[PDB]
Amino acid sequence: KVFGRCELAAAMKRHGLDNYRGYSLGNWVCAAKFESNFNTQATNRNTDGSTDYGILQINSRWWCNDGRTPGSRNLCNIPCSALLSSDITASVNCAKKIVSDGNGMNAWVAWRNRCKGTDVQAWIRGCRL
Ligand SMILES: [Cl-]
Repeated sequence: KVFGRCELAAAMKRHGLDNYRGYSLGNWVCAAKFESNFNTQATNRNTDGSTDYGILQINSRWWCNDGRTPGSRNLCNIPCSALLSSDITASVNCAKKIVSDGNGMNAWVAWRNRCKGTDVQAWIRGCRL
């Protein structure tokens, strides 16, 4: 499913991402826009052979199992396909583990290069939250 901007903001708020580990909602909406264009079904293969899945592009080397990433962990204990659902619960729950790992939202390259240090509240302006 392709979310609208405010529809995803509201879904993220309901699943407890707003100010999670100090990152306001706009940071999460900006990261999803630039990682997946708000498409839950987005995938992209990396040179190391791992793949990134779903609205927040969560990687199979560490976080999920896709059966084709040798030596990977599965720290979120889920098949990577669960991250492609129209229900973002599994992606949110795994993103809370990633953001708690030490580097905060710098784990998401698009957030660090396109959202960090910008006016991220713009991403939630206008929405009924
Ligand atoms: Cl980037």
